[PDB]
Amino acid sequence: TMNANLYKIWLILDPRRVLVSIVAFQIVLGLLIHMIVLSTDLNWLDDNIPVSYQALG
Amino acid sequence: ANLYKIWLILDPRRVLVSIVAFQIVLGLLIHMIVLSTDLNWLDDNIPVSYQALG
Amino acid sequence: NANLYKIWLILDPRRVLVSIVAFQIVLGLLIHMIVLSTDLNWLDDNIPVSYQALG
Amino acid sequence: NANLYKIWLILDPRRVLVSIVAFQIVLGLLIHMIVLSTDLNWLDDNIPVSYQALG
Amino acid sequence: TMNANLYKIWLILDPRRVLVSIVAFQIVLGLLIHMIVLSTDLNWLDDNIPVSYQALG
Amino acid sequence: TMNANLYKIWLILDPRRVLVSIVAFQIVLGLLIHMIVLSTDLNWLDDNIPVSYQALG
Amino acid sequence: ANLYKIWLILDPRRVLVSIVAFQIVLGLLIHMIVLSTDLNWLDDNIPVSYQALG
Amino acid sequence: PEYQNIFTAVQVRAPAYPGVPLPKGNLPRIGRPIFSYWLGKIGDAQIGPIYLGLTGTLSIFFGLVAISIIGFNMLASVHWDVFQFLKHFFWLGLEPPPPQYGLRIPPLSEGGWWLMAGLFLTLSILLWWVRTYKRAEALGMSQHLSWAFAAAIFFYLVLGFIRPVMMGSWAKAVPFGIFPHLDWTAAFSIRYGNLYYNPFHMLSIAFLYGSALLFAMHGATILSVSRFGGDREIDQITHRGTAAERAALFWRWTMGFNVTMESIHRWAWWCAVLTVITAGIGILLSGTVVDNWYLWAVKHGMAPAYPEVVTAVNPYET
Amino acid sequence: ITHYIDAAQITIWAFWLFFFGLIIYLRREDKREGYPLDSDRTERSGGRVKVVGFPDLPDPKTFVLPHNGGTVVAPRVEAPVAVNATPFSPAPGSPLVPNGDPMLSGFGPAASPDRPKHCDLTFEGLPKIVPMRVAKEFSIAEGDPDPRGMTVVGLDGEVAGTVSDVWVDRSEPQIRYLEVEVAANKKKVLLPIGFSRFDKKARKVKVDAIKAAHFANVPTLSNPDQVTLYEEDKVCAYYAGGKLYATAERAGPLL
Amino acid sequence: LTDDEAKEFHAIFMQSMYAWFGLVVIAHLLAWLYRPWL
Amino acid sequence: SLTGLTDDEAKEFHAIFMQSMYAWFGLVVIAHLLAWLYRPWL
Amino acid sequence: SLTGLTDDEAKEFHAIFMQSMYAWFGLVVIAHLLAWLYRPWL
Amino acid sequence: KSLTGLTDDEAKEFHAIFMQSMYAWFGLVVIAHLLAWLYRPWL
Amino acid sequence: AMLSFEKKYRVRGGTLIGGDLFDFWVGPFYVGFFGVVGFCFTLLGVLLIVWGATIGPTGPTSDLQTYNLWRISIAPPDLSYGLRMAPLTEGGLWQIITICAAGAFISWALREVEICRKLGIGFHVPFAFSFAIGAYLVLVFVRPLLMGAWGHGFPYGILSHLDWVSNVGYQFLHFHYNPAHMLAISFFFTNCLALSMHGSLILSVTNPQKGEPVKTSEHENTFFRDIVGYSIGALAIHRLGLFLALSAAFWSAVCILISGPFWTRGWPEWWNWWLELPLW
Ligand SMILES: CCCCCCCCCCCCCCCCCC(=O)OC[C@H](COP(=O)([O-])OCC(O)COP(=O)([O-])OC[C@@H](COC(=O)CCCCCCCCCCCCCCCCC)OC(=O)CCCCCCCCCCCCCCCCC)OC(=O)CCCCCCCCCCCCCCCCC
Ligand code: BCL
Ligand code: BCL
Ligand code: BCL
Ligand code: BCL
Ligand SMILES: CC[C@H]1c2cc3[nH]c4c(c3C)C(=O)[C@H](C(=O)OC)c4c3nc(cc4[nH]c(cc(n2)[C@@H]1C)c(C(C)=O)c4C)[C@@H](C)[C@@H]3CCC(=O)OC/C=C(\C)CCC[C@H](C)CCC[C@H](C)CCCC(C)C
Ligand SMILES: COC(C)(C)C/C=C/C(C)=C/C=C/C(C)=C/C=C/C(C)=C/C=C\C=C(C)\C=C\C=C(C)\C=C\C=C(C)\C=C\CC(C)(C)OC
Ligand SMILES: [Ca+2]
Ligand SMILES: [Ca+2]
Ligand SMILES: [Ca+2]
Ligand SMILES: [Ca+2]
Ligand SMILES: [Ca+2]
Ligand SMILES: [Ca+2]
Ligand SMILES: [Ca+2]
Ligand SMILES: [Ca+2]
Ligand SMILES: [Fe+3]
Repeated sequence: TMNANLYKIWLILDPRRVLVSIVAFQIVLGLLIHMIVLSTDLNWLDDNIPVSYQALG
Repeated sequence: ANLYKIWLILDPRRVLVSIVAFQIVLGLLIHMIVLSTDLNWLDDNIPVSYQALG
Repeated sequence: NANLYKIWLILDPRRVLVSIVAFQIVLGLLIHMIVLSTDLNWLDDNIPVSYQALG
Repeated sequence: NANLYKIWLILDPRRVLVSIVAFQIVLGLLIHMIVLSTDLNWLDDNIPVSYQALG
Repeated sequence: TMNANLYKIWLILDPRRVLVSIVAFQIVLGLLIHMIVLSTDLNWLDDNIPVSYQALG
Repeated sequence: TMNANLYKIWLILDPRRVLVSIVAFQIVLGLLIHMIVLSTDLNWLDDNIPVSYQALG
Repeated sequence: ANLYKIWLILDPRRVLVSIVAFQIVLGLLIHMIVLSTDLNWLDDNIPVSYQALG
Repeated sequence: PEYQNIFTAVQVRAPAYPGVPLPKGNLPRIGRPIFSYWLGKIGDAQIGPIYLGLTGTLSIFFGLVAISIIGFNMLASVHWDVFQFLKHFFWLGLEPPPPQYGLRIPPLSEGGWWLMAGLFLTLSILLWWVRTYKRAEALGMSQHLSWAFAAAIFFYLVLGFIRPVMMGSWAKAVPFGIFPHLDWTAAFSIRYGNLYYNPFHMLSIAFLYGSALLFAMHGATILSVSRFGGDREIDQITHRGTAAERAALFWRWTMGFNVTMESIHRWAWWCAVLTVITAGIGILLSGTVVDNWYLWAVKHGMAPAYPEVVTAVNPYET
Repeated sequence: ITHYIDAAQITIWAFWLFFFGLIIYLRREDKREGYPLDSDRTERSGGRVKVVGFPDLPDPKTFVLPHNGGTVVAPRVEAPVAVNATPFSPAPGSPLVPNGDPMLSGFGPAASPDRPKHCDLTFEGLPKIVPMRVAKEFSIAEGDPDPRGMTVVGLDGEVAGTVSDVWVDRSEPQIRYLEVEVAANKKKVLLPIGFSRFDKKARKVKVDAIKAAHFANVPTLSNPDQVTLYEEDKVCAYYAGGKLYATAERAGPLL
Repeated sequence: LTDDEAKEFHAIFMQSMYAWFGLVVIAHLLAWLYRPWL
Repeated sequence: SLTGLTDDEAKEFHAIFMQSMYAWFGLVVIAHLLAWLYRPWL
Repeated sequence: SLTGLTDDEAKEFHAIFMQSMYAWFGLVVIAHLLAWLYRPWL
Repeated sequence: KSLTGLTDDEAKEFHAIFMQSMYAWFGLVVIAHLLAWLYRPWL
Repeated sequence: AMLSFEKKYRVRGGTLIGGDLFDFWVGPFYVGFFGVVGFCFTLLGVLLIVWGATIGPTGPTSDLQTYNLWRISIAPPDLSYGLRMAPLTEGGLWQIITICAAGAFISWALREVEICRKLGIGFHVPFAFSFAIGAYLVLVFVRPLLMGAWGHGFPYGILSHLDWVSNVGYQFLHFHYNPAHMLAISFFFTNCLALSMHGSLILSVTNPQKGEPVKTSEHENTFFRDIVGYSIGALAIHRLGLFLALSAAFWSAVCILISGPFWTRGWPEWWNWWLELPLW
């Protein structure tokens, strides 16, 4: 249910600064989520899957 | 009924940017608070613990 | 009082509103944190169950 | 006194109102915390029940 | 045993600043003395009178 | 499934300035990702593979 | 094919100095990384321990 | 490159300024002013003249007596041996009376000299306080310096006088000596269970750091706009110039807000003054109210907890 | 007996009350210049809405100037002053671009307020900042070179002129400006000490701020024997504009 | 603000505040039924 | 005369101020009665 | 007005604001339902 | 006389490229999580 | 919003990196290239600090995890990891946050350089801020590097880092005798005196006694000549204050840099070179 005049948001919010804000936030957010996930049981690098490489050698 | 007149007092642009900033901060805060607790869905070994496989 | 409306000739309506919103949001966060710091904590009470025990 | 009203000829009503409001909120927050640091504490008194035990 | 021309003090000291200062001084002194009294045997908040409410639960 | 007028982004962001920002971001991202991976079981420097060279001496 | 046009928009001289400064740091960085691992070639007592010769 | 306005490259000279005339009742100033070329590289080349009335004369006399009583006892403590006095100078001190004497005047041979040095330095400082007040009065200036000085005197008084009296013993005051007064500082923290956990110690640190923060900011800001006459803060305050405008915008653009040319000196004034206010309160509460700051911090829920990786059996329990 | 509340805890809370009151005091003092703020909310509100933040502005204080110089008030209503620039983009938060030749635009680092058209005074009431020709009691400190007769060079090493006199502070003795007789037009212009490096062995004053040819447009003094506050700021701002405007490379960026 | 403008703001401000207080009351009745604290 | 308000405006502001403050004090009294019934502290 | 918006402009922004806010709250309710179904916390 | 300087047509034009570009980004996000959910389901 | 005199200074250009791409303000803040970069480092670092608080030292379910403001602590790795990267949950989180902080700090200073370029002012403030950055980097980079492990860095916790300071200090028995530490403290103390002296004098001459006009430069010089027989001058007092504050920071860095890398015994025993001189 998007409003027909939602495009008018760019009459209030500046494109370049909005674009910069989105890119910056998402990079920070993507880096954060990876480091959150890595610091849990969901960790995909040290799970010795498919094999452990410090054990193998 | 005349609640629309709020935009004659408070700047619509300033309200919008404030809501977006507040909601993102509150949203991040609540995830972290819940994650500090028993409700944590990342470290609950549900559906299984993947480190116990290796 | 009947003339209580005249307070908005004394205090800026715009500023009062913004002050109420800011105060209330901070007060609401403060009260939750206080309650969560007490026996009343509803997040770590293992109710209805402990989900970490389920794993 | 009958002319005590003339105090609003010497003190700015706008400043006095805001100062009272600010003082009352701070006093209210301060007093609640003082009482929370005494035997009168009503949040962690396990009355009616301790919610961390019942769970 | 008061003077009749004592009212002339308000020709010397600013009455607005005197009243404001009195209000400030009285509010602070009141906070101080309560805490002084609180930190003595006269302490009325944590004295378990009429009862101890933590011992009640 | 791109937008055929995606090139118009260079009418909003200065193209020569974006190049410098991308290159230095990528160098710092590469540094971060190596460090992170080096902190894990996938570590290729301290894995004694093919051999441990400290045990040779 | 038009990659040389990069030097019409970025000043060649400071690109050079950035590269030189970057390379020297990276070179120091990589050695200190290598030295802090099993590949360390200074304290590996290869071909011999010169201290043990005492 | 550019001129940084750190050193005066070209000094000029004019006949020495005798000072703003003072009202009747002030004594004439004394001294023939001289010029130092090398002081003139970093600041004002004029040295002197000086004002010296009864207050400052009495102050200096008390202060010279106090300083000499200290030095005499230092020299006596290496048996007049001047070479050993120089060898051990940083270690020597004049020691407070033993605890057995309480607050009573102790014997000349065992603490009387400390109490006399403490009395007369204290009177010397109090008279110096009056001097700072009088010199401003004679110039028609407000009393900001003497108010800030009083805050420092407060802290000084708490360390050596107020707390020892409250604790009933001169033995709890500070010895006069370089390294000896450092011993006192460390021993005080040990005795009272780690001063890091004293919340007024924490505040005092915040304000001491803030003073260096604020003077670095302000010192650097003014030199960067001194090309616009920004060091002339009187006329920048009454008649805002581009110096004061550019300074505020540098900070507004950096951290989102800014002050004025006048009000930065209020921030600076309060930051410095609060350093010694909180320090006095912190010491005033130590021993008198709180005996172990760590356990006080434990009690109010502040002390960090760590995984146990070392631990020791208490032989007093066994 | 035992109590949770103790005097250390009471006192530290009392400090926070004092401290936050102090912070609001200080923030009020901070708003005696530059406020209320120029915003696009005040434009669209037709001036109904003044942007001042929190806390609000203090009641005005008065500065009484010596020698019957008048009264200064703070805060004060200041007339808007036109900006000699046009926006780089119409979007809020965009910089502006100086009109015309940037050196002469009075915009950016070339900008300055309109200070009073009178001379700062000594305690005794004389013009404070004056050339050594007028304050004949001044001399150069022994050991340092006399700048008079030194050659003034611009950022590109070209000869801009000769030092024709030295302007000193009579209240607190120091050089504040060098007087430069500009070769190109034979006008005498002030040069702030803040923009001057001495090369003593060469007897040259180096000015990195502007080119030799830029000296022709240093703002001129209405009266050659004194300098008004107004003229002091216009002079200093013109040199400062060169820091950003005097060459193309100075616009940036590095990369 | 004019006199008529102040009455209009006051009427809308009071209904809005009482409405906000209504949500506050509902939240506490829900909280009291789930976890009474006195 | 020193704050700007007229003598009538001060009588009118005082009247509303006193009724407002008495109303606030009334709320304060109600809360302390409720507090005394739930948890008498003297 | 204090915002510069006309009476008709405030009605228009209000309609889009309220429409967007209700939509956002609808997403919030859906998320708390899924979270309640997966891991009830009360 | 808009606040951003954009005309009405430009806002529409920017909005259409912005919406299309954001959906493509979110689409990649969905694919990443589908792959992640297939590889390592976390609920 | 802008200061009422600000608009005439908001000039285009003067960037070091970025040019027109990021050359804009966000409210009062100038952004620019180092504004964008610094914001990312900062938000990441802050959010990773909060995540470390969320999981605590041994997981979010343990009794050691806490959001108590004084007790939150994110700690560096064990010394056994040397100069390598530890696992995120074993100090690696601290290691990433440190790099964010350094990047956040250095980006802040370079942004300041761009602001100075816009305003045509001297570069003293970013230059002075570099001393604070250097001290942070001595603490987390140079000194750990010279001793061979990032774990010699201090932990990021409001009270826990005071425990670090305490235990590092007492490794040298009586840290008060560190000569660079004594010198640095003298600068810290002298700076505070000088700051109170400067603040007082400016406020006292611009706010004189009632009925008095604003006082003059002649009053300022006379006033301290009357008290101490010397006046340094209104320019030089700002020179002095910057020198004292920067000297305090520099000798701080020196005093911790020599504690471990260049001295391992008690600090009092260092003074035995003095005691053992063949004069006495
Ligand atoms: C045991 C002690 C041993 C001490 C030994 C000392 C030896 C010397 C002994 C002799 C002492 C003589 C004292 C002076 C004599 C008379 C001087 C004089 O000329 O008077 C006329 C003098 C001048 O008149 P004027 O017309 O104002 O002239 C001013 C000029 O025009 C120019 O004025 P201006 O425009 O610059 O303005 C002046 C300035 C005024 O500043 C000062 O002059 C004094 C500076 C303070 C110095 C003391 C430090 C205070 C420490 C407090 C922290 C303690 C912690 C606990 C907190 C408790 C408080 C709650 O304005 C401000 O800075 C405003 C300050 C606002 C205060 C903080 C704001 C918040 C207050 C609370 C807010 C509400 C709370 C709840 C809020 C809720 C919401 C958050 O009268 C004054 O108004 C100024 C008063 C200052 C003089 C007395 C106070 C300072 C001197 C004593 C300091 C002692 C320090 C020791 C502290 C101990 C620890 C607690
Ligand atoms: C078990 C867990 C899974 C896993 C689960 C997921 C999931 C689930 C997701 C990711 C996502 C990402 N993962 Mg992962 N991830 C794993 C392991 C890894 C590892 C690793 C070392 O192990 C790495 C390096 C990555 C890397 C990445 C990124 C490619 C991506 C986040 C990009 C981002 O935030 O952009 C920040 C965003 C922006 C900048 C905005 C969008 C950019 C658009 C395309 C256009 C911008 C161009 C603009 C003009 C210029 C930009 C340059 C600027 C100058 C800076 N994954 C493992 C195997 N990963 C996300 C993803 O792929 O997103 C689609 C995602 O949803
Ligand atoms: C068991 C507990 C559940 C859980 C319970 C909840 C609940 C309950 C809610 C969320 C919500 C959110 N969760 Mg969660 N969440 C879980 C796991 C995760 C994980 C993870 C790594 O495991 C991540 C990254 C997230 C991330 C998020 C966000 C997508 C969203 C908050 C956005 C916000 O702050 O808006 C602030 C920003 C704005 C208001 C800006 C304006 C709107 C813009 C234009 C759109 C932004 C994108 C939007 C959020 C689309 C996502 C909707 C999806 C249906 C989730 N969840 C677990 C599995 N999560 C909230 C949500 O979806 O709200 C609707 C919410 O209420
Ligand atoms: C047993 C204890 C209960 C509990 C007891 C209470 C009580 C009691 C109250 C709240 C209130 C609120 N709680 Mg709680 N709360 C619980 C758990 C949570 C959790 C969580 C992670 O578990 C969260 C995030 C919240 C969040 C919230 C907010 C939605 C709300 C306060 C917002 C505010 O301050 O507005 C300040 C903002 C403004 C004044 C802005 C202007 C108003 C605007 C127009 C309305 C905004 C949206 C509105 C708040 C939506 C919800 C009302 C519904 C009744 C839910 N609760 C637990 C389960 N909660 C308060 C509330 O709902 O008030 C009505 C309240 O009084
Ligand atoms: C045993 C101890 C009691 C207790 C003893 C008391 C006592 C006794 C009093 C309060 C008062 C208050 N308590 Mg309590 N309080 C308890 C538990 C709580 C808890 C909690 C999480 O447990 C909370 C959040 C509160 C909250 C509050 C506020 C509603 C109120 C202070 C407002 C104020 O400062 O005004 C400052 C703001 C202003 C002056 C602004 C102007 C007033 C405006 C116009 C009115 C705003 C709405 C008003 C606050 C509504 C409340 C009145 C009702 C009669 C309750 N109480 C426990 C159960 N509380 C006070 C009170 O009700 O005051 C009447 C009071 O005297
Ligand atoms: C060199 C002399 C002194 C000095 C000067 C100095 N500092 C300065 C400046 C100057 C000249 C600035 O221009 C600059 C400024 O803009 O001030 C307003 C700054 C500044 N000095 C600051 C702080 C400060 N300076 C300090 C010290 C000093 N600064 C000196 C002693 C200290 C001390 C002693 O501890 C601190 C607390 C800031 C107010 C500001 C720099 C602001 C900044 O860089 O912002 C970007 C970063 C953030 C907003 C937060 C980043 C968060 C990180 C990514 C994560 C956190 C990691 C951190 C290591 C955790 C620490 C945790 C525990 C220790 C609690
Ligand atoms: C031989 O030497 C000559 C004569 C040539 C001169 C040389 C002198 C030298 C070299 C002196 C060296 C001095 C040094 C190195 C001093 C170092 C001092 C330090 C570091 C002191 C630090 C702190 C001291 C403090 C804080 C002391 C405070 C003491 C107080 C406040 C004591 C007050 C006592 C009072 C008010 C006593 C009152 C007595 C009553 C009234 C109670 O009597 C009953
Ligand atoms: Ca794997
Ligand atoms: Ca899971
Ligand atoms: Ca629960
Ligand atoms: Ca209860
Ligand atoms: Ca009782
Ligand atoms: Ca390998
Ligand atoms: Ca080898
Ligand atoms: Ca001793
Ligand atoms: Fe200054």
